Amino acid sequence: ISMLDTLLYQSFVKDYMITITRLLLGLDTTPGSGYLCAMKITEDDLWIRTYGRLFQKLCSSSAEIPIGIYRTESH
Amino acid sequence: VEYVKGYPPNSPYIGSSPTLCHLLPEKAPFCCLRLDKGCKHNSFEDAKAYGFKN
Amino acid sequence: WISQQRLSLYRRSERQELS
Repeated sequence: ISMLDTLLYQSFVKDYMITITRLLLGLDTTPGSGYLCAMKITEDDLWIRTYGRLFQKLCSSSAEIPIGIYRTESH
Repeated sequence: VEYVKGYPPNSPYIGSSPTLCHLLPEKAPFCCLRLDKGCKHNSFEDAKAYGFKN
Repeated sequence: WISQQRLSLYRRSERQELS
């Protein structure tokens, strides 16, 4: 719970910060809004190698924008 | 069973955010929510007996 | 249902929610 306590302290400088956080979470969903999804890069998706070229296919075909990536290395 | 998109009728608190959530067509009874004791509707004791896809 | 239902809940004020 203490990890997102920082959210409220950041909200002083940034008024938007609370509203934009809840739109990502999918609580305060307005009509023109988005949501977080998870596209797993399988053996078929290795066709694309870089994150820059992944940005092309997602943006051009289905109008999606990526925030980041979640890796699972063997170690 | 089919699903219908709609805002959930009973919000447990006042200042709550309404959203479309794939609601059930029929409003289910309180007995069918429980797994442990299979009531006169779908007598299943454990969760594996339901046969959950995904 | 889709178009009319979404915009109605967004513009809905606090007094309209409580009613």
